[PDB]
Amino acid sequence: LALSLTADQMVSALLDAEPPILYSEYDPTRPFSEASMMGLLTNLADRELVHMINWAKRVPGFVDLTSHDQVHLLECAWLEILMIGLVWRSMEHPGKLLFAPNLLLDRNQGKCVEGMVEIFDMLLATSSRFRMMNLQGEEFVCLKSIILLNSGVYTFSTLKSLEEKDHIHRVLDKITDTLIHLMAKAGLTLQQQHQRLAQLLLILSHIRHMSNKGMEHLYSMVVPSYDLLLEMLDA
Amino acid sequence: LALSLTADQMVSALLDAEPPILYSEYPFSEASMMGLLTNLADRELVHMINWAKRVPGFVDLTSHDQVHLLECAWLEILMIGLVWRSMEHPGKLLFAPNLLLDRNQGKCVEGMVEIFDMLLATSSRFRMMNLQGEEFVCLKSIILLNSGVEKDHIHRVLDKITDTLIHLMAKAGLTLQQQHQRLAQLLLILSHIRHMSNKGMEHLYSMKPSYDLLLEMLDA
Ligand SMILES: Oc1ccc2c(c1)O[C@H](c1ccc(OCCN3CC(CF)C3)cc1)C1=C2CCOc2cc(O)ccc21
Ligand SMILES: Oc1ccc2c(c1)O[C@H](c1ccc(OCCN3CC(CF)C3)cc1)C1=C2CCOc2cc(O)ccc21
Repeated sequence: LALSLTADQMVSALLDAEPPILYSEYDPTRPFSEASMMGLLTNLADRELVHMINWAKRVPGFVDLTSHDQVHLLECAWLEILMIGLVWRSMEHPGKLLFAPNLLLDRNQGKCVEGMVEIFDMLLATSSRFRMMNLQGEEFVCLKSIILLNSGVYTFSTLKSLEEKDHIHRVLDKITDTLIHLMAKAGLTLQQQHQRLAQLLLILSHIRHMSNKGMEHLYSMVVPSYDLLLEMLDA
Repeated sequence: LALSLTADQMVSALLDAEPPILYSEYPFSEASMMGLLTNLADRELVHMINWAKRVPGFVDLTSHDQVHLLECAWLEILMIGLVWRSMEHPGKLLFAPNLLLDRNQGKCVEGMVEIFDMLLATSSRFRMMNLQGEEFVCLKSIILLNSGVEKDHIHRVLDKITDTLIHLMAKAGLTLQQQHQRLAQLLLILSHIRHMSNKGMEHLYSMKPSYDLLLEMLDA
């Protein structure tokens, strides 16, 4: 039962599910070329993908879905989930993106790739906004799980798929309750609780925009197949 | 003035700024569907600039900031308006009252059948939620101010529209649990709306607004 958990239990599951922080390929030729930077970043994302699937299976409600729909959700969300992880890692490094512990890149180093400096500016801006809002890890892991579930749910049809959508909205309602509980426990007024909830959820639309602009720039210079995701889930 | 508004003043202001539903101009099946939709889009744009000026707090921003917000939000604003008025026509998109299209007519343009399916799903989602017209106008204003984001003024105004949405839900008679849940349900659709807008721009660069263009329109 996924919809049985209390708000306090839900936070433990999400924090226990959290994937590890990984390193980039140790000691590349620095400084980077456009080819070598895209090599290291690609190397990192593909290794992070494996821990995202293991994370995804531990997110309450996800394993209850069919395998086909689990792939669909991850196929829509995987870049947004990498991006918010980056933005979260970066928080306490103003003007810098912490891709890995050994790969802290400032704004000016995005220039190497060309077109990329646009994407860096957007990722940095999101991290500034999180620093402005004083985003907490309990709130952060809740927003990641909302991205995983929400960002592919609209494209689903029979009585099976109707229940599958309804189930997802029920878990999304559960994660909303869990976000508000944390804000109430922290001692914000109801007016502030609602105001903060809205501000957090409106940042997910900017993350989607960053994801799309990111996908376009990646095709400008591969993207994860249905078979790779299914293989990683069952095995 | 904008920061001092009550929920009813905000809603009534947004309902009275609401632009009109226009028509496509075409008469046999001579058609050319893309130019027909572009003719519509361009005429709708002109009403959007005047709708934007009547949104509380927007006029208090510098005309540099007003152009940046509309440059980012124009296509989402057209889409939510299309999706809102398609609500009572499952399977069809009501571009104009004389231009109601089904998903087979979406295949008339190469690539757009993908975009059609997302727009019908958004409409399908609005129907399943019983999205109300007071909530609809609030969400358009949110899209205008959010997609681009002096900066703290914008966030102060967005906090008022959150207060407004919650007031309408409480007025409607929702429990506190249902209020904050329904708020989240509406604001998470904006993420899907943004995604559709990004897909639409890419699709339009296969077929077919500048910084100058929007600034020129805003002054008059
Ligand atoms: O031009 C770029 C635009 C955006 C990015 C970027 C480059 O660098 C990486 C990247 C991402 C995906 C990718 O995927 C390539 C396709 N792989 C192959 C398939 C698995 F086999 C998925 C290759 C490289 C990257 C971003 C966005 C910022 O957020 C990140 C956060 C992370 O934690 C890790 C990486 C990124
Ligand atoms: O491939 C397409 C992808 C998306 C659309 C579409 C075609 O049809 C029109 C469209 C939009 C803009 C455009 O452009 C207007 C002109 N350009 C030049 C610049 C100055 F105005 C903008 C030309 C055509 C359209 C959509 C999205 C669905 O929502 C709509 C709602 C409306 O109320 C009106 C139009 C649309």
